[PDB]
Amino acid sequence: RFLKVKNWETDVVLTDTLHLKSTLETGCTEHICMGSIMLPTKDQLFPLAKEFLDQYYSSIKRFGSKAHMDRLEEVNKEIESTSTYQLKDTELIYGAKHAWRNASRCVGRIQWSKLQVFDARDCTTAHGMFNYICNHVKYATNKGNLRSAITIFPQRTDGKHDFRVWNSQLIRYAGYKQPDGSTLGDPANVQFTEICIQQGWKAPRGRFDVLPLLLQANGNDPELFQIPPELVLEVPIRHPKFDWFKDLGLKWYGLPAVSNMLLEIGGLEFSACPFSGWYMGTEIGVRDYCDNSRYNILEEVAKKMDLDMRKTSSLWKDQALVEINIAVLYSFQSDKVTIVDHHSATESFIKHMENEYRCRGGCPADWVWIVPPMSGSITPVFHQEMLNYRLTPSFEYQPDPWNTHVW
Amino acid sequence: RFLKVKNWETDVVLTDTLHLKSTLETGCTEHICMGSIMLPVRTKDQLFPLAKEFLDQYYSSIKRFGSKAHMDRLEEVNKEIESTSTYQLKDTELIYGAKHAWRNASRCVGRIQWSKLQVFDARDCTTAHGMFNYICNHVKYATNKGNLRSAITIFPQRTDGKHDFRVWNSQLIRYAGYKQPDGSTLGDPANVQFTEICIQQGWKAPRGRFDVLPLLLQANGNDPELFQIPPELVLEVPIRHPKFDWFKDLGLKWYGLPAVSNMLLEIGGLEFSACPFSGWYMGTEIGVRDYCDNSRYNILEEVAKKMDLDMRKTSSLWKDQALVEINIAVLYSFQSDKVTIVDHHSATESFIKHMENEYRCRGGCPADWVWIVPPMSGSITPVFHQEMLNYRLTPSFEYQPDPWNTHVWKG
Ligand code: HEM
Ligand code: HEM
Ligand SMILES: Nc1ccc2ccc(CNc3cccc(F)c3)cc2n1
Ligand SMILES: Nc1ccc2ccc(CNc3cccc(F)c3)cc2n1
Ligand SMILES: C[C@H](O)[C@H](O)[C@H]1CNc2nc(N)[nH]c(=O)c2N1
Ligand SMILES: C[C@H](O)[C@H](O)[C@H]1CNc2nc(N)[nH]c(=O)c2N1
Ligand SMILES: [Zn+2]
Repeated sequence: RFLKVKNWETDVVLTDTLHLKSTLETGCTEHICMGSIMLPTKDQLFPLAKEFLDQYYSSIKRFGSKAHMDRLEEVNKEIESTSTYQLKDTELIYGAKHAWRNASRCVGRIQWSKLQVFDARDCTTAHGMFNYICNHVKYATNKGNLRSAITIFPQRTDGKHDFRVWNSQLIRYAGYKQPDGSTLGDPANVQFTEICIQQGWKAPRGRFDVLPLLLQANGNDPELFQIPPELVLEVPIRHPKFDWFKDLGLKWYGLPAVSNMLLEIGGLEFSACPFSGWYMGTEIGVRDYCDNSRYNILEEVAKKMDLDMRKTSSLWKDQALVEINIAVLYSFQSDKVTIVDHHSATESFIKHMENEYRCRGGCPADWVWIVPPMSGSITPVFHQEMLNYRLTPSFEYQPDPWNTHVW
Repeated sequence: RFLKVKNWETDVVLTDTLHLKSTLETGCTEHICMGSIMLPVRTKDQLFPLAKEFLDQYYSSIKRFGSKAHMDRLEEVNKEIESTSTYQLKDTELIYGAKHAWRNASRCVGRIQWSKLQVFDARDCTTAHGMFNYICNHVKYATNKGNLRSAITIFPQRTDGKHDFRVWNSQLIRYAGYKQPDGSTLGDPANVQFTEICIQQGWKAPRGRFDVLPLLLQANGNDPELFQIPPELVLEVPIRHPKFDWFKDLGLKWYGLPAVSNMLLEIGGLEFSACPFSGWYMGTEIGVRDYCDNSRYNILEEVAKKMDLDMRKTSSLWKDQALVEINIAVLYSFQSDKVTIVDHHSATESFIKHMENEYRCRGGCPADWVWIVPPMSGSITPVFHQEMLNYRLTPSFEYQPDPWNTHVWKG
């Protein structure tokens, strides 16, 4: 019941008690592990609020206090009365920082307590949402010196008045299906680049067109807004050796801002809560650039390197994969835009695990996601045993709006 | 109950029913996943159902389920158990069990080869000397002058746990590790503790960077004995790089035959504590883990220095770069010497095909994603994007405690 994790590279053993506070489920059973599966009323609400408020008041060392008991009382009243309740700004901030702290798939959590929270709960319209999002983007971008932020739109009420950002990230590149049959731009966003035009967007049919925001306020039809280009920081990608690299025509945006997730605090559901940090270099160079179902530029880059692409045994994909990732990092760094390499970030995570085990008694972590998509075993996390479990507050996945929107 | 796995690269969805025939536990619960934990004397009481379960499996495979031959064999085994408290497998059953243990090995990317396993029945063995002979023959057969063949040699099953056959080596062929007084290590740091035991057991160590360890062999629960594998039987490959001529001068070589000797084979409740098995290497095993792990030979530094890389900032990816060339060198050297080896791209690609075939013909293929995905270049192999289900089927290979920790010394 009191669990240990061993690091096989350093013999360091940590003991995990935190997992016993776990409330949600994993998909796994004693008979089968689903560790590699990508996505496995008034009554419900007060215990949920209670547990949250209890951990909140314990964190400020006022567990079992007047204010504590009073707040529980006050929240208990408001639920009984209104069937929902509203968070204090203090609780909202604590809640958000903690959903990030608890995101078992996030390698970047060492920075969890340094989140800028923007309370956008007074928002009523898509234009309103657009305004808050532009403010978020400008604030987080910070001329290249990136700062983590989240902007929180009103909480779900009856699932009819939902606030939703339809973009999966605030900033993504368009992708267009061709008569040629191939794909121009980012193939991940073909369907979204369609719905944008299917709702009125005028695509400049390019390779790296910044997609328009599709914003849904109070469960209404979504509206298209173009983010001011001067707010979208992009990095042209060159290699610190191969000057043919610039010719490839590649760039990427500085601000990774995940916008499709659902933030759950004390039972309350924030369906629109776009958040942003900064990139680990592999996200762009390994996944965004070299994934088969993405920009898949491996074959081209290898050719330009004149590699023996005849046999897989030459490891030409590996060679190029490395150079590509060297270039992403080099471009960002030279352009003074925040980025972290997978070595630095994984090392930071181990230190953070150490810290969390020490000061909190554990740190939930999904090894399948924490290990970088390249050079896995030359990073410390590879040899780190991890325990995966779900704590609240949390970020959860949620259905794509176009499958759900009661139009 | 049906279960589905999706490949996010190809959108291929598959349906698992095989997980239903799963008995053993995972370590996971509804409230915690222990998917990245490395490792999470038996009565007749529970022996009959394990025997029966196995024999039912066996007679279905040969399409004789419920036949008279099936029934009599159940009766035969039942009788032998209540009379003797254990039982003996037929040759046919032993061969079936060993192959299926491999087929069920959820952490093995090489399972496409599962049905082509050479089973050596060493159950008539009685002494360490006999064990040495059987192993010598295994090594020679499997090695096959560089054209490697999968084999497993099976020594007598456990009885009371006091007469165990064990091979004390973790692999039949492995290099010595020596701790120096200055704290540096000479050779393979993975094998320091085992090297010490050997030395204490009377081994005269050459103390070089690539000394082949002697076999330490335990028969019938007696104290282990030291044997030197004939060097002519140990096939080795000098590591060079196709473009880098300074690479030969690094002084590296590796042995051709990966032959794991410390696992336990379970078949119908029977426990085979000595069952060394061998296949061939995937390049990354040597090139990534054996050479470049910090806790191993750890040559990244020296290789990177010789390539003149920027080693001042980690963001130069010098480690990543040096890692690739080292793995290129391993593949190149092995192929150049006509010693069987497989690259991680070929191996994972073949595994996806095997896995798909298994879902179709068997209703599933248990797979441990954490182990199946190669330790470099993960997402540029098809297994990375492949959802998998992990569950335990028998027959199976299991871990077991190191013998020096449990052994009662005779003297
Ligand atoms: C500040 C620097 C940050 C870095 C370097 C970072 C890094 C990463 C990486 C590499 C992943 C793997 C995702 C993938 O490969 O597709 C990830 C996932 C994730 N991150 Fe972080 N992150 C950062 C900030 C944040 C912030 C500010 C939040 C929330 C407020 C957050 C929450 C999450 C969540 C919930 C996931 C998993 C999402 C899912 O399940 O799909 N991260 N992060
Ligand atoms: C024939 C070519 C083979 C290849 C290329 C291959 C490949 C691999 C690799 C790369 C691993 C991961 C081990 C690590 O990274 O440390 C593994 C694990 C494993 N292999 Fe295979 N293998 C082969 C044959 C065999 C055979 C013949 C058997 C048994 C008869 C076997 C049984 C296992 C088992 C039980 C594991 C899991 C070990 C553990 O849990 O520690 N393999 N294999
Ligand atoms: N660098 C970062 C920072 C935060 C992240 C949060 C989530 C994810 C997961 N990727 C993701 C999830 C949903 C939509 C999407 F477009 C990407 C990656 C991150 N990557
Ligand atoms: N190429 C192969 C073939 C079979 C294998 C079987 C097991 C393992 C796991 N590694 C291992 C297990 C026990 C001792 C040891 F030294 C290595 C790797 C394999 N690697
Ligand atoms: C913690 C984790 O279980 C451990 O480091 C694993 C990771 N995956 C692995 N995968 C393979 N193939 N071989 C290994 O030794 C390991 N080590
Ligand atoms: C099948 C598997 O769950 C899927 O490909 C995962 C593997 N690990 C990952 N890890 C990260 N960081 N991001 C991902 O998208 C994925 N994809
Ligand atoms: Zn699990």
